[PDB]
Amino acid sequence: ALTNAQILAVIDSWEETVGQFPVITHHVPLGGGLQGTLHCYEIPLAAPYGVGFAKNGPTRWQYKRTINQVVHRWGSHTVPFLLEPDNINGKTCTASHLCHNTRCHNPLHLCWESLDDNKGRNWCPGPNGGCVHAVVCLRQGPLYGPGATVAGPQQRGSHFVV
Amino acid sequence: ALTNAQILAVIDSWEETVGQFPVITHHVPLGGGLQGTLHCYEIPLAAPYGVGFAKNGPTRWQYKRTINQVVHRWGSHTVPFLLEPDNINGKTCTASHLCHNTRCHNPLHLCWESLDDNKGRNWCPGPNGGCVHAVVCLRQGPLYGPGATVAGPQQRGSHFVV
DNA sequence: TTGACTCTCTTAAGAGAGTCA
DNA sequence: TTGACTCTCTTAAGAGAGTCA
Ligand SMILES: [Mg+2]
Ligand SMILES: [Mg+2]
Ligand SMILES: [Zn+2]
Ligand SMILES: [Zn+2]
Ligand SMILES: [Zn+2]
Ligand SMILES: [Zn+2]
Repeated sequence: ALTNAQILAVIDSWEETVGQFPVITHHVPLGGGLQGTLHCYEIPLAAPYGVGFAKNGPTRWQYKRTINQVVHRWGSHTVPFLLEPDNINGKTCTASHLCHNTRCHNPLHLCWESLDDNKGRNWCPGPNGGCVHAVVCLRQGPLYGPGATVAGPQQRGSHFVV
Repeated sequence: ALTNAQILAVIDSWEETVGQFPVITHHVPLGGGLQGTLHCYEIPLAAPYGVGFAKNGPTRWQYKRTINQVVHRWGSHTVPFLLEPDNINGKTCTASHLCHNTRCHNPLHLCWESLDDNKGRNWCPGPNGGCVHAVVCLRQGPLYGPGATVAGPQQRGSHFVV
């Protein structure tokens, strides 16, 4: 098995490579009518992506390193968390984009949590709008708001009560 | 079926059958430390379910009627909305449980909205905790809260900024 | 050892359609 | 005509693994 030192070396090479990705400045809603700025380190749209990186789906990538003649591969956003527990409350841990920008690989924009916690950040009011996430959101979720409901609760007769 | 009259008759038969499902009282968080009471009309756990109803998955059912000698079939929660647009902003409209209770078929607990709007209600703080849904939630979402994040944003080196 | 492709799978909110009796 | 089963599919947040040079 890879030693602690070897895992740290993988994380360091990953950080070195991602740090050279194009850095894009994005202005974002924080909640409470306030605006903030996030700096995303974005993997390229097409090959080559960077040393160790390859695309396995339209917005999915993997990181690969060969150590002592054995090929090791990880989801491209999971590398910052290789020294962390990989499950919690019986649920698999997932890399969760605080910036809601899939191509971004900035580890300061990622956390490690259940898929339900991950998804739920899409609707969070944001760090200045009432976020209660213990690991705080960096911005208001892109899907926060009144929604676009086509039809609400209704009955034609009198068979039901709420 | 095709005619508005035929559709109204489908909705009326569905309401009459679901109106005879057992009524189960559920006490629910509203947000703001308050609690409310919902009355869910719950489809049975096993056959028979009711005239026109059949189970196609562990928590999936369909409603079926024969009109003009042809079988017409719908997802069991979609029937209240048969006269509504079936898409919005290019997204499919879905039956969305305001009570977060799949077996419930009370149309006063259903709305008709995109899958994103539907999903997002799982994390809503609720009608007494800050819900901003234009079609208001009936309860705080079951997944609202601080979450259980295992690891937050972090870097080993000095290549990244937020 | 490395790059650039290929494939299918998970989850939990939701769907459509066929086989028998 | 009605009932009780069977199967696979959609979405958008996420995954693992194979092939070839
Ligand atoms: Mg996410
Ligand atoms: Mg729902
Ligand atoms: Zn980012
Ligand atoms: Zn939040
Ligand atoms: Zn209900
Ligand atoms: Zn709400």
